[PDB]
Amino acid sequence: WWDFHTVGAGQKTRAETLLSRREYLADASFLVALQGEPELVAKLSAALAKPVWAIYLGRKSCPPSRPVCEHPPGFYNTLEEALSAVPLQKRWHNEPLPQILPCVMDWIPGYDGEHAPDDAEIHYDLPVSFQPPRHLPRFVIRRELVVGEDVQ
Amino acid sequence: MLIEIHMIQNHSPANLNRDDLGAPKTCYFGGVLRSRISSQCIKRSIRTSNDFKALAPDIALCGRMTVEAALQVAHAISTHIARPEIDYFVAADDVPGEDAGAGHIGESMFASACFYKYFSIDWEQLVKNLKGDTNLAAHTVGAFLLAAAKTNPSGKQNSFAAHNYPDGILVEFKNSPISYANAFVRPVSVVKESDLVEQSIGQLSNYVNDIRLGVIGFWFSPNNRYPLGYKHSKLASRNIGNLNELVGAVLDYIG
Amino acid sequence: MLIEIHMIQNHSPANLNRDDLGAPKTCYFGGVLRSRISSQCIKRSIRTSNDFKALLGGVRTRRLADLIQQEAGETECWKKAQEILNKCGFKNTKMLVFMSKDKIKDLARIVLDNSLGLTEAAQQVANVIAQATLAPDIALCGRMLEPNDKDKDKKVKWSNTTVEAALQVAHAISTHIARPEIDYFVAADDVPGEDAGAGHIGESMFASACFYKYFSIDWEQLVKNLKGDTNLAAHTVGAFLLAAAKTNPSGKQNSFAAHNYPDGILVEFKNSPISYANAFVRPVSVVKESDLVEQSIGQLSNYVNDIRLGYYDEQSPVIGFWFSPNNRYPLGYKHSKLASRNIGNLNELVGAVLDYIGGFKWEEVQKS
Amino acid sequence: MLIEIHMIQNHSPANLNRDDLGAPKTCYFGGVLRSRISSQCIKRSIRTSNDFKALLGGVRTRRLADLIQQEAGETECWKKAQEILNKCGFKNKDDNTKMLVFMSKDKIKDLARIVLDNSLGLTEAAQQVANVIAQATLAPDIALCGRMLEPNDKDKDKKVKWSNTTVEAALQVAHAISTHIARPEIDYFVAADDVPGEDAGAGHIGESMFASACFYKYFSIDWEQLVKNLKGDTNLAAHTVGAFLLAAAKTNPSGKQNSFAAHNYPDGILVEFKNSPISYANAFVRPVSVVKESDLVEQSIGQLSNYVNDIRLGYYDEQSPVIGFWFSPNNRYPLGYKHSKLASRNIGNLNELVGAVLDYIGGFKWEEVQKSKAY
DNA sequence: GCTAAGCGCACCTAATTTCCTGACGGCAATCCT
RNA sequence: GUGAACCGGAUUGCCGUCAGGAAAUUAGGUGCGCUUAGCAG
Repeated sequence: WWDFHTVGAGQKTRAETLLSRREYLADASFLVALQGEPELVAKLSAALAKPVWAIYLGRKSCPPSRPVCEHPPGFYNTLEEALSAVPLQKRWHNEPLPQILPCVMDWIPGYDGEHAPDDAEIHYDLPVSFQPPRHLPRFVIRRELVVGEDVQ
Repeated sequence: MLIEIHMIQNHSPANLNRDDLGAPKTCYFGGVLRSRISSQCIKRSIRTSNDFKALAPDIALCGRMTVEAALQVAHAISTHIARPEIDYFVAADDVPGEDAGAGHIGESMFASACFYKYFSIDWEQLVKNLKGDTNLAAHTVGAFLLAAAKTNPSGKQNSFAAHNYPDGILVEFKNSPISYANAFVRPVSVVKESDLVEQSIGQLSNYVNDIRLGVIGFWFSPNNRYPLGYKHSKLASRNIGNLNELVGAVLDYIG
Repeated sequence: MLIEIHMIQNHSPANLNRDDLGAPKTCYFGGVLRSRISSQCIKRSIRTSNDFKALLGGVRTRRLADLIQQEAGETECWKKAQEILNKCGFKNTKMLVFMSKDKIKDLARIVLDNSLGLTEAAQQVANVIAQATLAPDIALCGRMLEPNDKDKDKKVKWSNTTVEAALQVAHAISTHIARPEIDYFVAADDVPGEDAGAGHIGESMFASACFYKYFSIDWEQLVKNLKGDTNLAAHTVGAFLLAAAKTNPSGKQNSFAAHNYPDGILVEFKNSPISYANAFVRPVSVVKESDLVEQSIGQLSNYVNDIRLGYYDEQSPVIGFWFSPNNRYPLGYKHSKLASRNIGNLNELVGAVLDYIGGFKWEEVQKS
Repeated sequence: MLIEIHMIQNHSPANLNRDDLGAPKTCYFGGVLRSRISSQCIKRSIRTSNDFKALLGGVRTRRLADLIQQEAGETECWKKAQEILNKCGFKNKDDNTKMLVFMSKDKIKDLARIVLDNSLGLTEAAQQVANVIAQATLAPDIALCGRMLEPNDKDKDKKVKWSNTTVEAALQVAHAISTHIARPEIDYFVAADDVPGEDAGAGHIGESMFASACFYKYFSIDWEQLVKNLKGDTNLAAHTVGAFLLAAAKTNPSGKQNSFAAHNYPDGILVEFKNSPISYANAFVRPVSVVKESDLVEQSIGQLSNYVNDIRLGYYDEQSPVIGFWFSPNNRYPLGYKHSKLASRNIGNLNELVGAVLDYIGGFKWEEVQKSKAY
C-alpha cells in the first residue's frame, strides 16, 4: 500500500515542498527469531518487557498492535522446530488460510568455506556506520512450513 | 513510563487528507478498504494552534535542525469499510451569455469515517529534553492533550466543516506500546439497534477486556455519553465526564 | 471570535441538489445513507439571495472581456481586451476570475481604453485583478487564482492573490435515514394521434429530509478581508444570517416548491469551531408521539448539553442564542432549562448577535 | 411581489395519480408515508380547465408538421415541412418529431406561410422557422410554466442559428402532500362476461389501488416575472392570475375520475402576498390524527393556522407587514380561534376573493380583465 | 366453591413489450537548474 | 533513537429553471350454536 507524503521542511523563504512516496505493508504479521547465547537473549527479553523508548514497526508512525514479547523465549534446537511448535490461531471459523508460507532464515556458514550459491539472494541491512552510510550485505535463503502434514 | 492515548472520533462527510489524485487517503486492514488520516497530518494539526500561543520555545516540543521528539502518533485507522463518494460540482458564470456552465465541472472525492487515533507520548524523554522541568513537562503534556482533543486537520474544511470532537478518549499507562487497531480487524457493521460510535466503543471495550482476562486506564467520554462498560466491576479505573478533570487526573497521576 | 450557526430545517419532497444522473445527492454518515445538500449550493443561494443585493460586489466570470466592453456606448474595444487578458495569463472565454465588479469596470475603462502600450497595460490590469478584493462576497467565500506561467509574458508580475475565506459551510446532511423516491412522469402530447401515448417517458428522483446545516463565520478574518470597515463586516454577518435563515437552494423549485423555513437556529459564539453533526450518528426514527423535527431538536439539545458538560473552559465560557419561530420548538423541552435567551423572532436574533459582536444596530448600517 | 396560494382540500377515495404499477403516488415527508399529487398533474389540470380556456395558446407537440398542414390547408407540402423541421433541428422518428416543441398557437399561421412559399430556399426557410418558433412565447401558459428547447445540433443545418429559446417560469407548484398518515387501500374488482357459456366464472380478476387523503397544495406566482414574460401586458397578467386562482380552486386531476368521482372543492384557501416564498408544509410534519371531538379538515386547518401564526410572529415582524386573505366556503372553517387576527380578511366567496386579490395586486376589476377577448 | 363435544366447502377465470428529449461549458502546478 | 531522526496535497465551485400512466371492469353463487339447570332454612 502506497502513501503520498509531502514535506514542507522549513516555512529568505521559498516554496520548497519535498516530494515523497512511502510503501506500507497493510494487514501483515511477522515473527522474528534471534539465536544467541542465553544470557544475552534473557537480557534482551527483559529490556523488551520494559522499553525505555517509544518502539515502532520501522517508522515512528507504525506502532505495534500486538505485544512484541507476546511469545516468550524458550529452548528449541532448530528454527524449523520452533516455527512448527507454535500453533496458528484462526481469526474466525471459516477464513482463507495461507497455503504458502514464506520464510526467511540466516544462511549457516558451517565450517570454513562452503561459499553461498548463485541462487542465494543478497540483502544490505547490516549497519556499522552512517558516515559514510554503508550496510554490509547478507545472504538470505527461503524455506517452507506447511501445517496439516506433520500433525494429524 | 509511557502515556498512551486512544481516541474514537466520528467525522462528518469531509475530505481531511488527500493524495495526488484528490482521493481521500485510504488503507487496507482486515481484508477491508479503510479510510485514513496520515500521522503527519495530525501532527501538523497539533502545531500552529492559537490555543497554546495565547528552556527554548518551539524547540523542546518539536525538533529543528538529536532532539528525538518523544510524541508519536499512528495513522488514523477507520473502524469500518471506506465509502468514497463523488461530489459532482459546477461553477456558475452568473452572467447572461451564449452558453451555460462555466466551472471545471469536476468530481470531488470525500468520505466520512469513525477513526481510531493512537497517540503515544513517553514521559521520560520529554523530561530528558526539558532539563528535568517536571512541572513544565506536565504542562506541555496537558497542552498537547487539550490540542489533540479540540483540534482537527485543516483539510478541505471551508467546504467540509468537519469539526467534530471525539466521543471517547482512553488514556492508559502500560509499559509496552500496544495499539488497539486489531480491535477493529472485523469491520464494524451498523445494526438497527445501535450506532457506529457506540459499536466501535463496544468493540474497543471487548478487545480491552479480552487478552488480559484470557495496568489501569482512564476513560473519558463527554458527559459520560458512551460508557465503556455499564457494570460496577473493576473494568475502568475512572469514568471522567469532563476533559479538564481528565487532564488533571493524568497530570497528578504522572506527577 | 467565531459566529457558529446551526440550523435544523425540514424540507418538503424536493430535489435541491443532484449529480449528473439526476438523483438527489447522498452521503454516508454513521454507516447509513443520508440525504445531502452541497455546501457550495448553500453558499451560492446565500450569495444570490435577495438579502445580499446590498453586498454582492464581486463577480466570478470567465468572459471578463464582455464585461469590459459592456461599459462603452460606442467605444468598441473588445479584441484588445481579449488580447490583453490572454497576455495577462489567461488562455482561451477564459478561466474563471473572481474579483469586484465596479472596480474592474472603472479600472479597465480607464486603463485598457487609453491609447498606450500593451505589456505594461497587462501589468496594470493584473494589479487591478489582484487588488480587487473589496467585496463582502469575496471576503466570505474567498478566492485564489494563479495564471499559467507558459502563456503569460515574463514582463507581467503578480502580487499576492490568495484571499483566505472567512466562512466555512458544511454539507447539509439529513438527521435520519435517506429514502430516495422515484417520481415517474410523462409528457402529454396536445395533438391527438393514432397511438394515444405521451411525448416523453422518464423517471424523476426526489427526497424529503430534515437537514442539519452548519455555518461558521470568522469575525476577525471577515474584518481583515474588509480592512478597517468593521461596520461592513457586521452588516455582512447580519445579511448572511438573514439569507441563510430565509433562502433555500434553487433546485427543481418550480416542480418542488420546497420553501420551508428552519424550525430552529442556534447561534453560538466561541473561539473554536464545533460541528454538531455527531448528534445524528444514530438516525432519527420517528415514533407515534412527537415528530421528526422535534426529535431532531431533542437529539441536538442532548448533544449540545453533553458537549457543554464535556469540553468546557471556565476562562472563556461559551454563550449562545436559540431561535424558534414564536417559541414553537424549544431546545431543552423536557429538562434543559439552561438557555435563558431563547428568541422567537429572527430580527431580534440578528439584533442580539450584532449587539454581542459590538455596538452594532441593524439600522446603523444605513449611513453610507 | 409574490402571490402565494395555500390550499387545504380533502378528497374522496380516489386514485388521482399513479406510477407505472398503478399504485397511488406516495412520499416520505417527516419520516412518515404520505399521499402525493405531482405538481405536473396539478399544472396540467389547471391548464386544461374551463377557467383557463381563454388564456391558452401554448401547444406542446411532437407533431408540428400536422399543425402546419392543417393551417396551410389543401396544399400538401407535409413532407417538405417535415424536412424543413428536420434541417431546423427536430429529427423525426416515423412521422412526428423526436422531441416536443412548445410554441404559441398564433404562430402556426406564420410557420405555414413560411413553409408554403417557393421563392425561399431550404436553409433560409429553416432559419425563418427557427426564428418564428423561438419568438413564440406570448401565450400565458408558456409564461406560467416556462420552456426549454435544445435542437439536435448534429442533425441540423450548419447555416441555421438559434436565438434564445428559454422562458423563465413565473409559477412554482409544490407536490400536494397529505396532512396525515396516508394509508392505501386495495380494491378487488372483477369483470363479468354477459354471455353465460359454460365456465360460469369471470372475465378478469384484478387488483385496484386507491387512497383518500387531505391534501395541502402550495402555489407561487411571480408577478414581476409574469408581467415581463408577457412583455408588460399587465392586464393579461392580472387575468392570468385570476383565472389561475379560479382553476386551482375549481378543478381537480382527471385521473380515474370515471370510477372515483373525487370532485371535492377546497375547504380552505389562504392567499398571501410577500417578497419571499414561504411554504407551510412543515405544519404537517406531525401527521394529523383524527380525534372524536373534532374533524380531520378542522384539525389540519388548526395546525396550519398555528404554524402560520408562528411563522408570522417569528419571521415576518418588520416594517413591512404581510397582507393575507383567508377563504372558506361561507366561512365554514375559519382559522385558529386562539388568534382570530392572522388573516387580514376572511372572505366567504371565491369570486370576492379573486376580486380582492386583483384589486390588491395593482387595482383590477374582474370584468375589465375578462373583457379582453378576440371575436 | 369453577360443566363438558362435533362440527369448520369446493375455483374455471390473472388485459394491452422500443409513447423514452436535446447542449454548453471540464486547469490553474510543472513543489534544485 | 538505523533507508531511519526534522515531515499538512494548502485553497476557488447552484444543474437552474421541460413535463397528466390515460381511456377496462358485479366476488355473482351455500348455510338452525345447539342441546342441561331454585342465589336458597
